[PDB]
Amino acid sequence: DRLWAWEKFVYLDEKQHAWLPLTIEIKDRLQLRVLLRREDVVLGRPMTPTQIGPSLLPIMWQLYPDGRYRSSDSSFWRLVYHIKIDGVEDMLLELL
Amino acid sequence: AVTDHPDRLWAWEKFVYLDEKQHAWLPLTIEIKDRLQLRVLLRREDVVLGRPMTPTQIGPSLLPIMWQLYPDGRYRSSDSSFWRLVYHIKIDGVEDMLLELLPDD
Amino acid sequence: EAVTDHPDRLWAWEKFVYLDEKQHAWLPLTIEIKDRLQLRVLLRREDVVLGRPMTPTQIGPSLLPIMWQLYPDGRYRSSDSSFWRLVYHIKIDGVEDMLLELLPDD
Amino acid sequence: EAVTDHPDRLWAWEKFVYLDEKQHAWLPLTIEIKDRLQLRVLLRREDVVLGRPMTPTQIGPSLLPIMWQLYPDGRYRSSDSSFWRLVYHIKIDGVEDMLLELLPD
Amino acid sequence: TSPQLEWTLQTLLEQLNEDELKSFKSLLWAFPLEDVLQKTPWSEVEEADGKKLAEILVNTSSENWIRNATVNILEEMNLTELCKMAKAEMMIDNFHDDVTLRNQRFIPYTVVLHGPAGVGKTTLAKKCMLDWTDCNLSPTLRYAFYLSCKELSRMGPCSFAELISKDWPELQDDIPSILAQAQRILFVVDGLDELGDWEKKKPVPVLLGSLLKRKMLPRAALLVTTRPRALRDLQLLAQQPIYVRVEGFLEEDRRAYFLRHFGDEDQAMRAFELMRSNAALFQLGSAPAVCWIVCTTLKLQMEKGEDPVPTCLTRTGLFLRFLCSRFPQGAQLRGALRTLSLLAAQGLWAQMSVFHREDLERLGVQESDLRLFLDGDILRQDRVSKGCYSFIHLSFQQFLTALFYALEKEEGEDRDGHAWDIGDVQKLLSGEERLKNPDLIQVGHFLFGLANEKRAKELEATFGCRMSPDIKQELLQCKAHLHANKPLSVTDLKEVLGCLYESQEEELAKVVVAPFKEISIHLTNTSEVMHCSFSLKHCQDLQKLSLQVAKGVFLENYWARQDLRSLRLWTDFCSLFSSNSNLKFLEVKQSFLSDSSVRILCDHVTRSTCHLQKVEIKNVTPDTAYRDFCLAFIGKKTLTHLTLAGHIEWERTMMLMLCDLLRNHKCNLQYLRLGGHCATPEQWAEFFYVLKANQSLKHLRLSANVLLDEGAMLLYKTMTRPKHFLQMLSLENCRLTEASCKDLAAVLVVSKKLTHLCLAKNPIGDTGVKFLCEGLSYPDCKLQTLVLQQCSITKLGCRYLSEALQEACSLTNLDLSINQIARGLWILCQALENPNCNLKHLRLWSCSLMPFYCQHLGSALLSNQKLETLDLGQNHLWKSGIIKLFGVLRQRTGSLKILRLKTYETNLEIKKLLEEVKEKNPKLTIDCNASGATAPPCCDF
Amino acid sequence: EGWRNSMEKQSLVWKNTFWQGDIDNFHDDVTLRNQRFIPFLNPRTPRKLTPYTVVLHGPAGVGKTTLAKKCMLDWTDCNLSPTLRYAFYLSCKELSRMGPCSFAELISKDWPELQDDIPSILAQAQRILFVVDGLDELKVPPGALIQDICGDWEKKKPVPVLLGSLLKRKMLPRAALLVTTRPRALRDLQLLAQQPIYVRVEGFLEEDRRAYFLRHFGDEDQAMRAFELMRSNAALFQLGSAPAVCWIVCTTLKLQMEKGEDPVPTCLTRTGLFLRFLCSRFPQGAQLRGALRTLSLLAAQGLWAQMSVFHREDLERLGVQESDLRLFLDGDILRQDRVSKGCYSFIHLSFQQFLTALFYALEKEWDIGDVQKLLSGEERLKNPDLIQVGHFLFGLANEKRAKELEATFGCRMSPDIKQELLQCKAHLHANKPLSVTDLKEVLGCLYESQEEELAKVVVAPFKEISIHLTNTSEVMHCSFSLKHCQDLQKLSLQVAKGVFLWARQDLRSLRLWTDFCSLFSSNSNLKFLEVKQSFLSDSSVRILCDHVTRSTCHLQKVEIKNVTPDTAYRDFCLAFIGKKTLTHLTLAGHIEWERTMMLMLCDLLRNHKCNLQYLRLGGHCATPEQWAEFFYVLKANQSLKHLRLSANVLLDEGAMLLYKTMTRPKHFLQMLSLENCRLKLTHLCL
Repeated sequence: DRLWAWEKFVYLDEKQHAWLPLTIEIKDRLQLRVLLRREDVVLGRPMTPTQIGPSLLPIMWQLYPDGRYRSSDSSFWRLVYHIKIDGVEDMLLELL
Repeated sequence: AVTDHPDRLWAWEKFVYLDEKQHAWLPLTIEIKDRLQLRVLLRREDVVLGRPMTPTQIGPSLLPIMWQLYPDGRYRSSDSSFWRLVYHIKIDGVEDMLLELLPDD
Repeated sequence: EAVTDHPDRLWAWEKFVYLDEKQHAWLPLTIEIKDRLQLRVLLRREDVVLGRPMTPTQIGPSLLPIMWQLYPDGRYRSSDSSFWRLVYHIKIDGVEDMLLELLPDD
Repeated sequence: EAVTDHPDRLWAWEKFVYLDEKQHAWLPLTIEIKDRLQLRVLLRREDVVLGRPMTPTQIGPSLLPIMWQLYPDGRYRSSDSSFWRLVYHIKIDGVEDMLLELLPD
Repeated sequence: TSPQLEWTLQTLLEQLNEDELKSFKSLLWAFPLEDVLQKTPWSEVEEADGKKLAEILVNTSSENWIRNATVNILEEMNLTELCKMAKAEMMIDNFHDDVTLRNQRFIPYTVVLHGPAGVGKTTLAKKCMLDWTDCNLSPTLRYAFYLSCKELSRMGPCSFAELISKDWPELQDDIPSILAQAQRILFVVDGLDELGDWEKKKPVPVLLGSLLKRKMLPRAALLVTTRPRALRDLQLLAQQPIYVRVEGFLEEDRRAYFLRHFGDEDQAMRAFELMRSNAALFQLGSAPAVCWIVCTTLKLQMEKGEDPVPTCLTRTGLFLRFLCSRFPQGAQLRGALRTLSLLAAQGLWAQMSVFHREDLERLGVQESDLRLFLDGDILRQDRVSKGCYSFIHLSFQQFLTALFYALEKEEGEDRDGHAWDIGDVQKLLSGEERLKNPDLIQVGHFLFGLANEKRAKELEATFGCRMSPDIKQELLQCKAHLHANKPLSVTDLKEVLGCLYESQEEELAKVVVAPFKEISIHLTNTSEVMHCSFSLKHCQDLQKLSLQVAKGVFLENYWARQDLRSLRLWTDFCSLFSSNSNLKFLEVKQSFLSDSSVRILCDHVTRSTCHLQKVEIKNVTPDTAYRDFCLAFIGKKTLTHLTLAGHIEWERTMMLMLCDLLRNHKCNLQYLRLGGHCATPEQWAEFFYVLKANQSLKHLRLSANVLLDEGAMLLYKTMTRPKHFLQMLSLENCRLTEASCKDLAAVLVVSKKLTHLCLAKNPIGDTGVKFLCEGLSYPDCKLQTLVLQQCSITKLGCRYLSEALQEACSLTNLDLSINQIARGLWILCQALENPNCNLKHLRLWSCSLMPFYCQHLGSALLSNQKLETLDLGQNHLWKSGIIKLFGVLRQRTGSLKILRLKTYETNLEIKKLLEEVKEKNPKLTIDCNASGATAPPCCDF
Repeated sequence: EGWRNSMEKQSLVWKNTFWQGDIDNFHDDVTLRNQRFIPFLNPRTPRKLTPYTVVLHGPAGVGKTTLAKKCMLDWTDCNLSPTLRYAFYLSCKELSRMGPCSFAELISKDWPELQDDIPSILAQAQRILFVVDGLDELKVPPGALIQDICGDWEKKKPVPVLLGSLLKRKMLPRAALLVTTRPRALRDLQLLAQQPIYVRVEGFLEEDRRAYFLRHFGDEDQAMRAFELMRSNAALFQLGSAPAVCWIVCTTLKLQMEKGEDPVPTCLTRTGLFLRFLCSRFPQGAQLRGALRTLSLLAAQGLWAQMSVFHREDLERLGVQESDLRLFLDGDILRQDRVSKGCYSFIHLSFQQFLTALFYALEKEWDIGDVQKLLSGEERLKNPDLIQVGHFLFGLANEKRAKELEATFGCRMSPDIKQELLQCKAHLHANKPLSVTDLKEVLGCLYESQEEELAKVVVAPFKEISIHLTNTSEVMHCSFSLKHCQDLQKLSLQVAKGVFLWARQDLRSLRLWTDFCSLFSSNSNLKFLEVKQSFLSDSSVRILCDHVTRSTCHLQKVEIKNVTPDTAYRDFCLAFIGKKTLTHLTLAGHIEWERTMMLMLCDLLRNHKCNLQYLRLGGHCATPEQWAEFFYVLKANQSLKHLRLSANVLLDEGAMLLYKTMTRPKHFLQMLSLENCRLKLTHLCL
């Protein structure tokens, strides 16, 4: 439903299960690809936005109709696929 | 296996770098394992040239604006961190380059 | 509507695509021939995307020159050593237009 | 009115003057361009005195070819192996006119 | 330091034209150089002009060396006239205070002040003395004494104590006590040029010489004021002095003075602008008196509602108007004007600046006329020492001197009771008199200015005198100064053009500028442009021209009106190219131009009345100039040469133009050079592709351009085709290695049109030499020339060259230098011994050879049959090698015609051997002066 | 004719006009080079009635007597002319001893046969040539040359009177005079001579040294190797303008190379070279201790009284035995002058200085001062020739050299030399720009010593230094010495043109620069740096930046002025991002703003790790857009407090943007200045 950034490259969902970005792929100026994996990792203090510094990925994601995601910056993303391997969930998104 | 490494790299357009000889380099993918494990693979490809977008237009990004090579084979970026070269090989005319981030002490 | 400003150059980025000194694009529309020694060419302004710059070998032979340039007295010198005269340059419906002629060789 | 006849072949005799097998003088009056693959030229038949044949070297490079050929199915062959199409061939008030076109590969 | 020697050396050199100056530098270099000079970079010497070259010599070399170096060089070059000249000489308040405050700070100590007249040295000294009196200075100065040559030149012998106490009788009782404290005394000598026991009576000159020599009161402080003319004696008199220079008003102070005098801002600024429009009159405005004259004249004209523009056009008009406006109307004082002219002439000839009542009496000047002479401000009475008089300023004295010469001379005036110290026109215009008395140069310009007719008419109408009509012919009788039969140096041309502009009569200019054949110009400000435009339009046989523009003429790229005036004058000036149809060579170098000026120049160059045949561009800014010039020179029917150099980067537009310049069908080019052009391999590839179509180019130079060897390989792979047309080719200093030599060998073996080559300044290496030699061996090789100057080759390369030459090749010319062949020299000697050799020339300049190896060369020369020229230089075979070579070559009369080597002609035995060889081989010319340090270039090859 | 025939026999000795053993007489070119500047040897010279005086002056060992001999020989030949030709030569060495007599008797002492005709020859004054040689070796009371000047040549007067007459030209005014001297005695001639002409003698130049090397060695490879060795040491190179020094170096290196030993160490320092020379001029096991003591004492005596030529009586006064004289002569220590019998002298000046120093070091058991007197500044100024003895004394302080000398000659070295040197330590402190030259001297002395303990103790208390490099040797000295400083707090650096410009030379220069730059990283307390008016290269600049960027440097205030090439400003600006300790930064120079430099400035002011508290610029040119972006980025900075944009081209739009920025509340600057732009907040100026 929603993803909140708790640590750099760490995201907590509506159920507060950590999602760890793994890779960021660029094909064209309008093609930005990022993969997400859900794995429980020891969490630290909430890195306030200033501590995080500049970053390409947004701070927040929220579910949008039509298989799309709206980011904190008002940008929109599309969900390509989502599977479960050996108990670990995977989510892949592409920029719009 | 390329022995002559580039001397400079400037950000001309979002995700496009020009080298000392003005050949457009493109970063293919960014692989991150954790805060201390970051590496980027660069490839050489001739792409159409637009207008030079100003820093305000490029916007915030993970990568540094420009690179620079110091003796002892290390790369220093404008953000004050040191990048170590991993490999640089040529296959059928296409050149691949991978750079690693050294966590500054 | 008459215009009091003129372009000081016209490179040939692509065949039938000219860019003035402010990187605006001009496109030729039609070519007029009245006789052997009279040729009048019509230029129009329009904004279009630009591809890769075709090199001189790719451009090939053509009737128009590769580069104009303004000279005092209000005459253009093409790249083939011939002088071109300015006929008129007006604005209509917000669209820029220009007409040029080929003067007899001195 | 439209005329079925048409020159089989055309050859350039001078600068901006052509001759057909009948040796009628066909001249270009205007050229209309919409893009590289879309190019149009207009022809008219007039009576004029022919000078010495200006050999192609003196004519110099030009957008028009040195020879124009005609084939069935609206197929025209030029000296440079390009193809052209005929749009209309009419006679009005005693003047005969013809229009050509350029077809993308 | 001695300012005298620098001034004397500068003036002589500026009389040399371009051709002579180049020889002078070369001859000087061959001269035995002091160790300090050699450290200087030879590049700087070449670029230095006449004035700077003098500065370089004086700041590094001993005085005696300079004197003998100059005289010997000129005598050898056969400039006899200059040799005689060289030998003779070589044998209102709040402003003056502002200047003096900064001047004073630049200062037993010996101080000398020197500067041009009217700059205010006496005010500076008096300000220092007043500061001493007012306790402003340090308290250490307890006593100071004032001595003036203006007065002391007449008083008879006496004692120094009495001399200095003459003006202060009360102090004589304290003179011994004062002089017991010599360390607290300050002495000032004012106006030197106008010229042991303090209680011992002696002549005034003896006392002054002793004090200047510090023979009396040695531990006092001295301060001297003099003009640069009389600075010579102080060198022989003073011991370890220090020199200080004064300058006077500046632009800001001139503006302030104008504001003070006029009062009204509008009037003051209008007048200041009108004055500054004239550079020559502006420079003379530093002296306050000149500004006084200008302000008075312009204000008087303005109050009367008259146009001031013609007044400031030239000096003579201004001074003439002022003089006309300083005497009563209707008097027609012919006699007074003649008297004043004669008095000024006498004063100028005798070099005296002050006159006493007795001097005025001697010339019959009635004291009644002094009322008009003074109240009109022509003469100024000194208020300190009564009975003295002087002229308002030096320039006014010079103007009156000119008025004397142009004034009509009466019959029998040689019968006067005095032998006047007046020369004649020819003596006045002579150069030796100019050097002896530098104050007649300005009289020359003024005299030229008075040759007009309108000014003579106005002067006669206002005063009623009579004017001599023979001046127009007398000036041209010294026309030999102009008919030197050689191009005039820059300074001489400036002087002649300035005088002609002063004349303001075209009929005077035509007869003088008719025979010019070559010209060089160096613009520095607007006035020079205006003068050149006015004068040179009448030339018809002009054939060459070299141009140059200094910074500041054209305003930086962005005031609009200031640049507009310059643009208008530039457009007027650029009509020489269009009108003159005999001009056949141009050159432009080191100019700070601007886009508009370049566009105007090209517009005038593109017309059909111009018949240029060669062109050159070097180090021009901005960087659009090269592109515009390449555009303008397309289709020129006559053009057959073209050069471009500088620092450029190949923008795509430049690539377009530089390819179209060769694609065209009207092209008639025959030689093309490029320099400092950086570009990517793709641009070079397309350029070399375009070359394939050209059917006129024959030469091609690429000096200083970067090929990176990739352009080179592309070029060679282009030349292997069977239909190329280039014949010469030169890749001087293009970052080459041995990698590309294989393709060069392929070109040599396959080509059928290539017949020259050059690779100077490239460490290609012995492997590259080996590849080329493998190339040469093929039977069908047609290359006839080859140059490998300074290519870092070793004895292995020499062995390869000899092995290649051993066969029946077609090579005839070969040039080696810098790179050394000493150890392998015997190998090349063996190669020469081979009957199959066909070499005709061979250069071994600076090859580090030892005398032991002269045997091989001697035997080879005695054996060979086809060699016709050999060049040896910078070798150590000077004495023993000379002996052995001359002894060996005495045996046979070989075909050799020209042999070059360095010798000393002071040895009798060497002279005898040379005479014997010459007698037995009269057809052999031997160059004994190979000491020249300039290498044979690649221009011929 | 008959007189010339007798003279021709004497011409044989003067015909030894080349260095003893010269290969092919190289001195011919050197002598004949300077003959163009002598007036009375130029027939072209105007034949006036004014008689001339020619004064030759040049440092010691440059061989002027040889040029005078050549002039005499040329005059004797005398290409047929109506005037007669006679030549005579007087040396000041024997004038200081002769008693009163007439000029005719004075000049006939060495020509008894012509004595009766001497008056006639004197009568024909025009045909006479006079050579007065060795004016620095004249021993007379003060002012004795201006007393009772005599005009008649046959009137008997004291010798100083005769000299004062002849030089001042009161007697025989029509003859030609040639006076030779060293620069020390150039003041008397300014008074005595009337209308003098000065000629300078300079001896071998670089190419002449190369030719001498090639002729001596014979083989090109060894000759060039030895020449490069010599050219490594600039200070020892300068002494190569005298032929004798070059002969010494060539003999030493050739002998070393012949036996196969390593020659590189020998040319590393002057004292080592001379010690190696000295150790090989006597047969082994000769027990010459007394001889060495006497020789050292004699050298000291000579240098103290300012006497360079000793007679047999002077050597007698020290008890030197004829054997000792033979051993010195055969060993090439003393040279017996050929012309005037009874005169000797040392092979050169420098060898005399070195031998004098050996007297100071040697252990004890005449008019010679103490060490404090020797190092006193007043004595140095009075007698400049004592300076080199200081460097030689320092060099001899090493323990290894002392041990070598002890094993060789069995002598004993005084252990108090180190302490005596250190006692004078107080004299060196200058701590001001004057320290430049004094610092050079101290560094030279220490580098000569080669012992790290002495340097450690000497350079401990320095606080401020200035450096002015002019050649590689200076860089080597600084690197060797300064590394031990620990209380340094300020450093000003300047490099002269010519240090950086052959691949081997460039490699050596880069290696030495890399060694030199290690000061910044190793030393921590250093806090202030400055560079001005330097000629660098890309590699050196990059190395300097790499060393500055390390984590030990704690700089706070940095200034750059007039550096070349122009890329240096860009590199330095890049390398200074994130150095927290940095607070002040200045840049000055003439350069156009490239897009890259604009990016670097924007980033430097944008970084969140920046802590700058001041910034000043100058001499920068850019378009309004670049200035607009610069000022837009500056809004994001919250640390900078002071700014100054004096002397920059700027643009009207940029100035307007700056004016808007000043009044804008968001901007955190406190003082601003836009001086010379083509014209929190407390201060403002436009």
